[PDB]
Amino acid sequence: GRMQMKGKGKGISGSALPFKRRSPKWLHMTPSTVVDLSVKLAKKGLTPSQIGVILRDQHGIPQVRFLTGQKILRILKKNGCAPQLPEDLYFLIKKALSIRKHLEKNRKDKDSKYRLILVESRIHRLSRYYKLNQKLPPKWKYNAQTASALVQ
Amino acid sequence: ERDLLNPIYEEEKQKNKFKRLIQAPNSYFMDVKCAQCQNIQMIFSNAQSTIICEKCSAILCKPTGGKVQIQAGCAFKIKN
Amino acid sequence: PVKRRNAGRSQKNRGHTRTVPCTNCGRQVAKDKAVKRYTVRDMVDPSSKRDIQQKLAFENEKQGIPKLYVKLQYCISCAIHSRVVRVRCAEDRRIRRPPI
Amino acid sequence: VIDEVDGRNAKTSFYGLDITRDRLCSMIRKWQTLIEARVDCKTNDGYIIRVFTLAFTKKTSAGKQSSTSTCYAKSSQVRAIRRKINTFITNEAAKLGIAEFSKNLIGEDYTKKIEKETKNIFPLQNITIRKVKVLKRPKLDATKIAELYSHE
RNA sequence: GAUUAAUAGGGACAGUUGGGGGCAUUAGUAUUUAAUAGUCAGAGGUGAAAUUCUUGGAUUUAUUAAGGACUAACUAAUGCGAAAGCAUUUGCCAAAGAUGUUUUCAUUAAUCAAGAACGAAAGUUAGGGGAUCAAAGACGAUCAGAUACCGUCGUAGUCUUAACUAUAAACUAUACCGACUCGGGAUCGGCUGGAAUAAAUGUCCAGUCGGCACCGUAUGAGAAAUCAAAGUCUUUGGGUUCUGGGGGAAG
Ligand SMILES: [Mg+2]
Ligand SMILES: [Mg+2]
Ligand SMILES: [Mg+2]
Ligand SMILES: [Mg+2]
Ligand SMILES: [Mg+2]
Ligand SMILES: [Mg+2]
Ligand SMILES: [Mg+2]
Ligand SMILES: [Mg+2]
Ligand SMILES: [Mg+2]
Ligand SMILES: [Mg+2]
Ligand SMILES: [Mg+2]
Ligand SMILES: [Mg+2]
Ligand SMILES: [Mg+2]
Ligand SMILES: [Zn+2]
Ligand SMILES: [Zn+2]
Repeated sequence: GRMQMKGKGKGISGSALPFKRRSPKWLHMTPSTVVDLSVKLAKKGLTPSQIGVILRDQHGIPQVRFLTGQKILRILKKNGCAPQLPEDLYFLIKKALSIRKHLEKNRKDKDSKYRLILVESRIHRLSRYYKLNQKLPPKWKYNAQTASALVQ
Repeated sequence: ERDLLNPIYEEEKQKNKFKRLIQAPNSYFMDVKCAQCQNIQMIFSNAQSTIICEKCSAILCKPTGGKVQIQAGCAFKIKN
Repeated sequence: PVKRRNAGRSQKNRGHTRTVPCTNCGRQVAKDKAVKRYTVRDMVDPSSKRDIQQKLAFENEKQGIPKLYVKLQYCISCAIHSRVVRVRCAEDRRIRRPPI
Repeated sequence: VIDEVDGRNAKTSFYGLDITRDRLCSMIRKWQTLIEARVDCKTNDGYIIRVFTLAFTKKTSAGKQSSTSTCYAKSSQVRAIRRKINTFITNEAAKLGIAEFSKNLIGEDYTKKIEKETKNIFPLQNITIRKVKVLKRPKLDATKIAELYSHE
């Protein structure tokens, strides 16, 4: 299953959403207060996902959308703090670059060259998606040098 | 004797969370009382990284692998 | 006609295993494939033992003559010829922990 | 090693420590992990020594160790065990003279202590000092070679 | 005015796990050689032997040193890696699975002509290096003949920088993603409870997720050997690349 690992890649990491869609009974936070916290965290430069984690561990908010009705990114969009490049793609490029970095120096390292090939492959593969779905500028390309100056 | 439609509780509890009928999670949320300043906070069962109580800044929980380590004299109750 | 399911070597979950020279000949053999027996023998014929144990200067020896430790590794041609291992019927062929 | 000739009899100073083949292959068993730990230390006596330590995985579970009764310790646990043994030795080395150090080394003191450090990480059996080498030995003044002789 | 949120997939994060990779470090005997001490007449090698080495003192003994390799024993129906392959210490660099998630994205996925990254060994080019073995070669022996099996030597090679080369019985001779069909212990990595103690990176017990396998068994398959897939095929259709059509000629 796990993408681009043929043969044995296949296993199940967890998350399982409970049945109750209604927010939990012990939870006393107004959806507005939540949107406030999430936006504060956001302006502090966090990720929709990282925000999710923070709200869940510290703040007793299990699922933000079952509280608000808006998923985290949509909230970020309406309220104007927006993560210009999708967190998703962002990390993939950060990675491909860390591999660039390490690889320019150790030029005899073959595994890391191959890993890079894989990661860049995924990056293009995500680009197509975010392009056809209008989440990325149409002429936007990942190059070594272009993407290195691209907010990553 | 077995019925797929009325599976037995003690069995489903034993099964992996994805292999149950309702596909229900194993995590909880807990109210935790700081040993020092006696503040109550909410903590996710498998919570990531570390938690410090907001009043006195002392350490409540430590991260692992799905367990959180409640540190020292911090008392807790599961919320449900 | 696959003869063994094992195919003779204990190796799975890897491409390659280190090669060992055979004790008897020195032929390179796979470390999985090799017939390996660990030997703890005594350096000396029991009679010879009597003779020596008479003459041992330090009386504080209780079994105070060392054993000889050998890790013996045979290629197949050798361990067959040399009878360390021998031909068995199809059914017995798969028997795993046999001795005494 | 002979530091001195006095009157038809040759005085000797410390040179090395070691082990019989027997007492080694005695201790080597299949189905446990063989730990080995090498250290480099200075005496205040002015000596540089290299100590090799040997240790084995101790089975607790109460069966006869076998193909079934596998005893291995995780490689990481091994590493922590090295780090700990090694550290302790360098400490107990810097504070002692070579007389002291050798006396302690030959005997069973260090084995006791080492088991006590090690046990958290993993229970160990027949801790041993496999060998000692003397890297760099100062020449002995008449004084210290007299103080080495000092016999009761 | 935004369907769920796939026991779909990507991403985040948390404690781990590994003989995965790249740099540095570092050890260890061993082979070979040298030095310094010793002692002497034989060492080697074989089925016997002979080539060899030996009084200029070999083999042998003790202590050092030089120089290239190599990681024993622990070492396993154990682990990792896409495969080739990967086993000494420590430090650094980037990478990875599985598990854990009441985190986020929301079909982003499967397979794949083009086109690309790898790819044992041997071999090739330009420098290094050269201890061990060792194609070619030189010799001994064996033999009717040995340009062979054995022995004494020995070059290229073996190791290394930069480069080529693209091949193996590169083997589970078994395509990849996905369902579903028996039973049982054990094993490696996570997690979840429980128990004992000398109270822990350790034991045991019961769960479970993922690995490598094994042992029974099939009123399932097969020409059989056999196969928990090589089953759910004339009761013939889940998705997708590849390959074969008597033997030689002939890769
Ligand atoms: Mg799956
Ligand atoms: Mg192979
Ligand atoms: Mg165990
Ligand atoms: Mg050396
Ligand atoms: Mg292992
Ligand atoms: Mg050359
Ligand atoms: Mg003749
Ligand atoms: Mg030779
Ligand atoms: Mg536990
Ligand atoms: Mg058929
Ligand atoms: Mg039949
Ligand atoms: Mg079977
Ligand atoms: Mg058909
Ligand atoms: Zn507090
Ligand atoms: Zn042999």
